[PDB]
Amino acid sequence: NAGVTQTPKFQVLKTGQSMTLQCAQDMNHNSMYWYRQDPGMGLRLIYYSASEGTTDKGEVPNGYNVSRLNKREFSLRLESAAPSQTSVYFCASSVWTGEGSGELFFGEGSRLTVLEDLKNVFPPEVAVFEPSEAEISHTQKATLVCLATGFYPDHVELSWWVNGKEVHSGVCTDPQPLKEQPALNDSRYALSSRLRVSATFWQNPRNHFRCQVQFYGLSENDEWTQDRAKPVTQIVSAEAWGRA
Amino acid sequence: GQNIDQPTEMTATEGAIVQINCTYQTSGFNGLFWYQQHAGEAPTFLSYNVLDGLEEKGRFSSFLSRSKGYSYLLLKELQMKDSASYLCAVKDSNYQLIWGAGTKLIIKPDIQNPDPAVYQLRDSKSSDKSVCLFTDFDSQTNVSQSKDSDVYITDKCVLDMRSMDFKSNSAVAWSNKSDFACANAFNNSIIPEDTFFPSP
Amino acid sequence: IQRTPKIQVYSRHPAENGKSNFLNCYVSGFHPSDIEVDLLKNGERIEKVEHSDLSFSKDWSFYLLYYTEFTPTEKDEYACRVNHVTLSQPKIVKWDR
Amino acid sequence: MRTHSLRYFRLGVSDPIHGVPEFISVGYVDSHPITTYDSVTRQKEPRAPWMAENLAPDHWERYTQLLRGWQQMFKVELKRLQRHYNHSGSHTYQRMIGCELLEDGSTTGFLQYAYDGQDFLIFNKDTLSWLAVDNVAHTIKQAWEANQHELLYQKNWLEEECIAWLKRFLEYGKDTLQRTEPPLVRVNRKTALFCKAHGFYPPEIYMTWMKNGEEIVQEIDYGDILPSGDGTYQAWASIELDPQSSNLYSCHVEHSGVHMVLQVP
Ligand SMILES: [Cl-]
Ligand code: NA
Repeated sequence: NAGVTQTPKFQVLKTGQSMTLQCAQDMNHNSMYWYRQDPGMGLRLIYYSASEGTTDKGEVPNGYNVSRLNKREFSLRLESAAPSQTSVYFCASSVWTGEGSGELFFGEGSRLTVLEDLKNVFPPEVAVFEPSEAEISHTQKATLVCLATGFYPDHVELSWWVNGKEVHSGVCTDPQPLKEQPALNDSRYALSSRLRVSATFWQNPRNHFRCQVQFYGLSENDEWTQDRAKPVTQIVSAEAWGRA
Repeated sequence: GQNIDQPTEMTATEGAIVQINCTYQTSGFNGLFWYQQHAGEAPTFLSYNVLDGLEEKGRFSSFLSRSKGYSYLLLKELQMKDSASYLCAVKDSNYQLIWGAGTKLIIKPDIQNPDPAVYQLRDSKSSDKSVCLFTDFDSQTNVSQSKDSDVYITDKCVLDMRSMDFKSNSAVAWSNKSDFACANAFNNSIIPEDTFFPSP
Repeated sequence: IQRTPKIQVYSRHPAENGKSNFLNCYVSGFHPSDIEVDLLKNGERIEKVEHSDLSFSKDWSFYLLYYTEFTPTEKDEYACRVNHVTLSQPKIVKWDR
Repeated sequence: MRTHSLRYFRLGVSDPIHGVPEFISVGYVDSHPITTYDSVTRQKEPRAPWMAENLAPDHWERYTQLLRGWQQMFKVELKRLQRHYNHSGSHTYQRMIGCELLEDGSTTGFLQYAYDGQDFLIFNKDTLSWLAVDNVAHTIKQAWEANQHELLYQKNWLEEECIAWLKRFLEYGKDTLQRTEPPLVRVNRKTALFCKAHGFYPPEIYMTWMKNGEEIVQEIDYGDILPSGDGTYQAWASIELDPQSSNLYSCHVEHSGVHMVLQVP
């Protein structure tokens, strides 16, 4: 009952590296699809599979191949990744062929960034800033701010944790990151988030707040030659405590 | 060539009605789809039209005119959760989908009691940054990007305090420069005349 | 319900001795689609015999045309032999000129 | 122009003899095959030269993929029918879809299914419903009618898309489909009078016998319009002679807006 399951959610690649995106559907659907989505244009079909046992090219097949392994699975292969294949990839399926009124069901997407050199990859710095006492006295509310700065590529997931449990009420995280140097194509990014609570809740000294950022970066088999630390996939966090 | 056109972006107010247009020129016609796609999420199916007329589904309706090659998606009683991109797509004579580039729908919340203010957050001992928060302003206010390369200003964000049924806009500015101060952080924006600046 | 084939044997053009022609066997109205058709020359199966692809009728039955080039004479007798699941034995239909 | 039609058939066989395809699909314009596909070739191919010359490889490649999918759907649907009928052995499933563009400019559109060569489900694109012939079809009717969007889709395809395809193919094959070859007609006696026509195109023709200027269809033996093999057709009609009274017999043939009368002396 999972629908369309595709992996991985995030991936960084060096030019020339190989990669396979996986997709499975458990809806007993017959037709499956691989799309890429890029800013400023509609979804573009890469390859599709109208039924088990057949596949064919879409609109942009060059640089890709597919395998309809069985009725459930439709994998997408990048044999030699190129920077132009930086994109968000969506797998989709429908009950029968594109012929008829039937809609598409989409997977969660896979965000790929292909780089000439991995020396542009950076994890975020994460810092938490405690609420202004003027805000507390003027509004009876307290806004904490988390800043995740200097990261590249834009493969992050920020979460707030209050008393050891993740929260989403009272949270707003920027929907898009900020380019720290907007003129540069490979600019590192910044992301801000706010958590707003009542002054009473902030003033309980037992309450503890944490901003947490999951960064998706390099793995063991990625080669590293820089003097700084290898920017592997990792969690970076910062905390604050309530003030009586 | 086969083409499908929809506006890049639309902005409307919470509680109001918005109409998203889609025009298409295709080699044959086998139906028009609307999909919703929240930021960072998968598109999900909203509606299908293939004959002329209007079809309703909750707060959403979809209209089609085959002779005009035109469809709209009608959203009534807008809520913040309707903030998303809306994608129109048409099946051609060979049942191939042609996708529009999507319309980003931005919703302005209704701020009942605006209390615009710029607050200085407390420093972190682990960061050299000074952080300022512009908050509680009415949704007509626009937050401009910084014109200092060492000052960073994020766009406004709508936060919902569900317990109190309270929404507020906010933007953050920060810098590690010595002359950065919250009194000047948002100088490139047109901010309300009554914006509260607490004394340093 | 299975439908037996109608079998009609005829020449492309009005037949004249010593003049090259085509002998046609049009088999139609049958269901299901498996069928066997042979053209006979004095009772012997003709070897160079062609046929259209299986064809579909609006009433869900099928039809086919079998043909071969031939020059009719006064002595040679021609026929069409058809077998189908609805037929106990192969049915023979002589060309009556 | 006169009336023309486009139709596509599908045939599915549940337990075919080895070598015989489980699935075949053929398209027609009027009486001319235009396209073919089966589960052995797994390719959609032209069956008329004016189709091959006017449709680019991307057309055949795309519909080849769709037909591979349609082939699988047909097998699944036939499997479901034979299970609900509780039938053993080999059974057949058939589909026909298409449209007609009539001389006066009006159109028709049709979609129907058959099991073992008998009507099974018939689409009504005006009431947007399926006519079921028995309880097995009634079960399918309920499922298909629960998908309202698919009914609307089929109405649009039959009324708009199908007619557009037909006009496109009629232009491709205009030298074949829009020509006229008049019949050559002759009478003889074998007692009965035979009126025979050959060499004509299109195949639509009306032959009859009149006695003293009056027509009695129940006294006439009508022959089928048959393909001659060279692209033209032949037909005949016969009537038996009254040896007890004198009567004037005449064969009347109407073809492509021309009427012919052959008076028998
Ligand atoms: Cl009924
Ligand atoms: Na390729």
